[PDB]
Amino acid sequence: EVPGLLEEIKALPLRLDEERFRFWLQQDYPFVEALYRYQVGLLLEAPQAHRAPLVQALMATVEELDWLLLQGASPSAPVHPVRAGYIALLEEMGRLPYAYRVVFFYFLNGLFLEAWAHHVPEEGPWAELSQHWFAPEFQAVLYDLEVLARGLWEDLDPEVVRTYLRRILEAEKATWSLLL
Amino acid sequence: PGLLEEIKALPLRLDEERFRFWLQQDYPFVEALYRYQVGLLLEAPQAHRAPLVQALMATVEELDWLLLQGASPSAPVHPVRAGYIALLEEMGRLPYAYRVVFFYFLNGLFLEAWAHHVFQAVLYDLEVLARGLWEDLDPEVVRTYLRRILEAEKATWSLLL
Repeated sequence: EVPGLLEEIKALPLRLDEERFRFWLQQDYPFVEALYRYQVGLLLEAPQAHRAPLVQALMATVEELDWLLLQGASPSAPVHPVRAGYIALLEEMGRLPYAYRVVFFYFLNGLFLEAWAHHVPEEGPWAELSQHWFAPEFQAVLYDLEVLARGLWEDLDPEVVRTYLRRILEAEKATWSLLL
Repeated sequence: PGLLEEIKALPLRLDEERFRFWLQQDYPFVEALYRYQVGLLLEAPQAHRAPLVQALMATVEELDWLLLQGASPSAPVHPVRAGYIALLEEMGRLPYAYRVVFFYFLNGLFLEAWAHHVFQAVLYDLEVLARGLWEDLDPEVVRTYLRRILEAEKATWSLLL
């Protein structure tokens, strides 16, 4: 956390609408599939001691793709350039060393939860929705991921973490602004 | 095509200590099955994922277990196992359809021989998947590999002779 970008996304003058939001969720399929790919790449390098949490996270991503399918999504469909650039970001981070990727995967999730909790109302039908998009053990797994990233963090160029963290926040700001 | 039968017999020395040892040096193989399984997820369609990630999870757990009662992650691999790990790695270079079928066959096989000489819902899901893909694959390619697999499993249990 360095610094201001997060508060930006939050400050967004968004107008949450059921149908309008539902569409926004369905248009995230290409990105969730990319996340799944990225996650599989972690399991390919993941040491034994790290596997348990990563396999649980994959499980959640998979179920999420099922939920989007049953919710109208279509794997084969034009991807908004904003989401396409975000998808390339993941693949790009897929190139980085294992340790970097796991810290970034942790960051990504933490950021997803943060942005959602702020903009998505808790009250009515939104509660139901939110309690479908996030797996029950999302935050349980997240904690296990934090513990991993917290150790992996140790020795890795903090300036490299910044350039990428900043771009991830930017890609997030772009995908949320599509709700303006 | 009858190779299973040969495995079934094997007047194996069912000693405990000899078995605990035989189990301990199975980590490399199981670690190989792990990589083999991650390779399945890297090509598996959204409809096959659920049962696959479930099996992967089982393998991970199986590894932690092997770690409990000994088993050295870093340890010279018995040539027979080494050869089997080589089989998997080769089968890993095959099309996805053949790999899921072969993966299903492998587990049903392990369970087979283990029940004779010595989760099940996941095996059920693998059954459905594999069986549905068994349709189109070339019977010749599945013939040679299935045979290799049986020979590999025969060689490994024969270490208990």
